[PDB]
Amino acid sequence: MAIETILVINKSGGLIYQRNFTNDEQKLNSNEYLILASTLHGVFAIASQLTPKALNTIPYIPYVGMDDFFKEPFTNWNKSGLRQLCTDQFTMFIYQTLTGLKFVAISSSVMNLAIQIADNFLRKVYCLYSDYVMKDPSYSMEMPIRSNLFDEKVKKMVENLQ
Amino acid sequence: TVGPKQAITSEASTTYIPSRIYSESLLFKRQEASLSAMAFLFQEMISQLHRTCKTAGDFETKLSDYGHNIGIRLLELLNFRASSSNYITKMRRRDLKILDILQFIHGTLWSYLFNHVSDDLVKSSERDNEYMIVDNFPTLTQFIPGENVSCEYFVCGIIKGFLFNAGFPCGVTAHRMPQGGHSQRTVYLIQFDRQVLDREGLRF
Amino acid sequence: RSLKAMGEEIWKNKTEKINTELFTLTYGSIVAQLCQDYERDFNKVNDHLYSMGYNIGCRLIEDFLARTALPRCENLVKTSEVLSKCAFKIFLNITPNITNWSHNKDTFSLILDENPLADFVELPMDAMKSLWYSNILCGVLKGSLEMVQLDCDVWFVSDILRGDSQTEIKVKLNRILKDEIP
Amino acid sequence: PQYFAIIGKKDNPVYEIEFTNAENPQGFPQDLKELNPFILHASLDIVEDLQWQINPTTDNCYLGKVDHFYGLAITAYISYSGMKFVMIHGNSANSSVVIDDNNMRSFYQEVHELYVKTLMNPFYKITDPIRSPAFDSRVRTLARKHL
Amino acid sequence: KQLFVLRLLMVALLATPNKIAWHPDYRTLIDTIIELLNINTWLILQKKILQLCIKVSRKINDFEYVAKFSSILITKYTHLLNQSEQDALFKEYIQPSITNESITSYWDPFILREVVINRILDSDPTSNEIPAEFTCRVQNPFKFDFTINDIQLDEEISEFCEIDRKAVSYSGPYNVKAESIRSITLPLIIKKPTYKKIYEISCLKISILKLPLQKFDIINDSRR
Repeated sequence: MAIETILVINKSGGLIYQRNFTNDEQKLNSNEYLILASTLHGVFAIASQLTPKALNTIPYIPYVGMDDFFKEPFTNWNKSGLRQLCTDQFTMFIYQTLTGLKFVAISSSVMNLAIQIADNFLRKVYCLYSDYVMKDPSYSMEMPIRSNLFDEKVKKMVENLQ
Repeated sequence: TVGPKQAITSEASTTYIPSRIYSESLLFKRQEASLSAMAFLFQEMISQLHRTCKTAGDFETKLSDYGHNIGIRLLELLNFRASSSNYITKMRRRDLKILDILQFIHGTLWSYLFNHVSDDLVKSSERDNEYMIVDNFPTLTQFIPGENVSCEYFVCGIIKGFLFNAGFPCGVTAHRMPQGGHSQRTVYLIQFDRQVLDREGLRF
Repeated sequence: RSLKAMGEEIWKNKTEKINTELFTLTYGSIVAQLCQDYERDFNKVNDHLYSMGYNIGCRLIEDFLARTALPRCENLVKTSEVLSKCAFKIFLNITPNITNWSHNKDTFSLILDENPLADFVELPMDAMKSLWYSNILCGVLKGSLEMVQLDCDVWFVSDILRGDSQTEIKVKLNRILKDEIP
Repeated sequence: PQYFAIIGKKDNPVYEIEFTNAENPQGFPQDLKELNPFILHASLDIVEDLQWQINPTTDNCYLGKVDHFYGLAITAYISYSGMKFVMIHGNSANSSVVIDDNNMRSFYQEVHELYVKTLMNPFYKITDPIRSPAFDSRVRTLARKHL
Repeated sequence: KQLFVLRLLMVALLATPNKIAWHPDYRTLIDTIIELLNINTWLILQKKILQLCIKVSRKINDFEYVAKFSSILITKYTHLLNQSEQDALFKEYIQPSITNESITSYWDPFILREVVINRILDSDPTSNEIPAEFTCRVQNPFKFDFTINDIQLDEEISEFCEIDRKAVSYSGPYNVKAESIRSITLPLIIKKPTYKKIYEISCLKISILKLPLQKFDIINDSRR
């Protein structure tokens, strides 16, 4: 539910955006986030690869945020792929987009509906990524995010969540 | 082959009616489009001019020439549609002071380019021939980081193109004055020349 | 539920409207300057408008999918239905419809009754055989469709501004066999 | 017969036409080759004088006959962009123009409409001659119906 | 209006049956009527002023100004001087000038196109003795050239080259056509052996029924 660290990776490479914001502390960020983003990129392909012998995918609107961005239940573009990770200290919610681009929210809240509010929140930050980065002419393709405006567009969203 | 730069033809009035080829209604139907499409075309404009220009100054003049070629079109279209076609109509004021073409801009041009009317319009106390046209929120360029101002010249490239072709030559620059809750506020200031002012110095 | 119904619903939520006449005036100033600075060589400016439209569409598809969430078009007639009914209906205010398929269903023609990209435009006489005016959409109809891996090629046949009867664009796809692993 | 012109701001013509009554199959005897371009450029001075003033010798887009010179009534009109629509009136005798201001005004209004239709082309820039035959066809039908 | 009444003065002085001598009020009148329009916009009126100025400067009989305003009417060459009708009087006002002091360098340097300096040997037993550049041997070169005015009787005489080597020519007294591009025939370089070092040439010297003038360099580039 409660989101505490945001990560936006490339569709085919190391990550473009990372913020350890709202943790009032200093943690290391230099050059290990590229390695961990590349290993998420690998193990999404590994986690899709193995098939249990099975032989839906619909979200719901909880009015998350704050006129929202969408007023209807919607669909999903990762039928057979990694969706969350759950540990002692954190749960990581991931949501990829149909072009191949994935979004990662590391959440320090501990231990079904969380998937719904996570997919709703990460679709909203996909909407703000499309509306505030892809429109920018200075932003070249598949480069790190340099927009100062995207920062207080997402800080206010997270501090509107809690 | 009717009008060259070489001669003038002489053909009699009340002759036969000639063929009918192309015509169109001048009055606007109400058409709407998304903000995203015009924002995409706007960033493609700024991207190509970033690609094919060296430094900031001639980039700004090229963007102002881009705005100029809308403004010199847009003057006659808005005044002719504010006068009202084949329907019986007259001719507006065709205003000629400085203080009412800026009123015409702030009333009709910004409410024609955008859904909303322009916000404030004040003079300069410290000097004459300096006029402030200000909004609170630029809907052309809300999608770029705010520390660059040169991408804001296109709309004031309209305004110079609205003014020089209307008989008042001038020059515009734009700055960002972050006042209040609006982080981007985008003052456009209009520098006239002396040769217009003494003209209205001559007219009492 | 149906795309031809919910496109109007997206046309009344989170599409901030702007006047189409401004869009025509800035596109006309672009093609006028492109005509002027290339020394009236009109075959190059179709290529340059294609090179602008590719970079329009390859960033436009990630806004279109964000504003409306869709599954992948399982057959290319569904691609024709989304391009007819929501793609040009959300962004522009136009509803083109599809005709003139190939018999193996590889090619489709997008007949387009009126263009809101060129209202006031009359072409010059020397450009009347070698300039397709509204070229920019073709780059878009490569770019966006190249990012959903529908590796197609987009080209005109005829348009009303060149004196022909109608505007239509014929697009056919070559191969796909590529997509997100999930 | 009447000589009609539309003149740019840097004293250049974008349109020029001469149209006559069919009784005089040749029109303007000997004035057409020499006198009529020069008196139009002479009248551009006083139209440039009256464009900036407020109270004339209302609404400033139309104005009356601006001078009378060798029995020729010279009538002007000023567009919004600064284009000037000077058109003279010839006859063997003196000519009355003020009685046709019920009709002439309407003529200048829809040829202003035609000029706005010309200007909205993004390919057509200013200081270009209006090299279109469709424009000729409309302005001579308007010359016929507003005689 | 001052332009119109000075035109009226000049056309009233044109139509007199008398004769009048030179006087410098005519001089200051001619300079203020030429400078009155911004000549050195509308072009038909500029033609209709200086087409009267050339007649008045003929009637005064001061040939320096009919030469000068003929070489100002060369600016309006490619339009609004019709197909050898007004160019006929543009000839008969410039032929007594070219048989007098008007020795200026034929109105434009845009005459010479890109000439080709090939040579055509006929023996396979001799080919390129050595240890872009041309590697000349014998044969002869070729030139081609044009003028653009509607007049006839552009007459080239004695076309030869620059301060380059002993490349010479023979005779060129023939005509060249009015609108077209008449290829001038064989100039026949009679070249002399010199040193291997290369240095390109700008152009060559052509007289137009005068002394041989300056370069008249090649179009769009130096075209080395």
